[PDB]
Amino acid sequence: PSPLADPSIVPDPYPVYADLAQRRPVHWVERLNAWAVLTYADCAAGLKDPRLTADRGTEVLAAKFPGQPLPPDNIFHRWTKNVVMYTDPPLHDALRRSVRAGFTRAAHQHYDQVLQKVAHDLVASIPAGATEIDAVPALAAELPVRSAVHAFGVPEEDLGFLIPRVNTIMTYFSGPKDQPVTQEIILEKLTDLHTYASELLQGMRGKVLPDTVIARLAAAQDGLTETTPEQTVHQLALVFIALFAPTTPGSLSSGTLAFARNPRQVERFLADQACVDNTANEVLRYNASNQFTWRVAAKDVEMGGVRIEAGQTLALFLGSANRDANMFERPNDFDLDRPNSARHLSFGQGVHACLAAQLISLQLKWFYVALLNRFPGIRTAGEPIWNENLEFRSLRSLPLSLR
Ligand code: HEM
Ligand SMILES: N[C@@H](Cc1c[nH]c2ccccc12)C(=O)O
Repeated sequence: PSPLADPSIVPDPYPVYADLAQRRPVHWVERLNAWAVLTYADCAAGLKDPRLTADRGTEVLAAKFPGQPLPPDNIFHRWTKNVVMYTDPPLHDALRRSVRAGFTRAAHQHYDQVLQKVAHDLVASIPAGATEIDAVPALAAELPVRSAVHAFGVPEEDLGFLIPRVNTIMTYFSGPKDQPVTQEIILEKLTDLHTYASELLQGMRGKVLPDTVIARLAAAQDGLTETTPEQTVHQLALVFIALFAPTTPGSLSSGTLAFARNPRQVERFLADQACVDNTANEVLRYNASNQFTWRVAAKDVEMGGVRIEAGQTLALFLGSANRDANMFERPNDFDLDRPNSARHLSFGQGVHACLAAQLISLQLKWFYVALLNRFPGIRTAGEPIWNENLEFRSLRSLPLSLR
């Protein structure tokens, strides 16, 4: 029976992952209804294997809410089948092209400057007399909200509608434990996000700041030719879920803990620009916020000495891959000088590689620039406490002393 279903692994899964990567690199996890895949080689290839489909909403819903299927007209199915995350090419590619305007090279030039300033302002807001802070609420949870506002364009006045709704939806992704919120309530909130997205574009909600992702997407709508207005609304709902997910806070807080525990890495960061430039990637490698991602077998595949049959579900453990010593020597070292940190799988790989990958790497870079030049002496001031979630793993508390 799999140690991956043991909630006690969440604060430090890596010794278990390393053991299983060696002995049981692909094996069954009954509480996921899926094959766990633990090695870098199998995860990286699996993400790019056309025999594995992204079309998995039915299967994953069956794993998480067995006995509660939904018909094709249901919001869950209409949403999953019309967003990039859960579609294969060709539809995937039409959907991804439809959001290009938010993510161009020129847009990222602008986002670079915004995120520099936003991170600057955050860190500069910490009062002079502060030696102690809980870096989760104060920083890790805060920066992504400020980025949502200033870079993505989510109206600040609408955050009270969005943040609790995305928190509720995200309980879908609670890993191999009981679902804390009923399916019925998740679907209500998913529906609410579609109503909000549609109304936002119509000008019935808040005011979207100019030159942000959402402003650029709004302006692109008249010229779209291969996708529908419903499809924009589905895609915006996915964007809000991703923007307010614990992914970005987890990356920020786990990287902050890494620096706090590895002061010589602070020294490296402050000495060498190449170590700044590698910070986002080494932070993302060190702890994947999304520790596993789902796939379904569209055809039979053989992985890790196991024949997986068409129709079976797979859990690709990105978090284990990232610490596989066969790819990353001394994988438990947080090392800014590591030469291949960019090879991490925290954003996935291939067709579905994170749409926001550069946005988030900018956010991380600028955060650590601001934080570590202000407070190079960061250290722990108590025990970091993790959320009870393997699937989207993040710190709930990170007590620090800043000097
Ligand atoms: C540190 C923060 C983040 C992490 C760790 C993360 C991670 C990931 C991962 C692992 C995937 C691929 C999943 C798979 O193929 O199974 C992905 C895809 C995606 N990400 Fe993110 N991401 C984050 C932030 C964001 C944000 C803020 C957005 C808002 C736009 C976003 C939008 C997306 C989209 C739309 C996809 C799907 C791309 C496609 O299917 O072509 N991500 N991300
Ligand atoms: N791992 C998710 C996809 C995903 C990646 N990043 C996310 C952020 C928020 C919600 C879901 C996602 C899945 O298999 O379904």
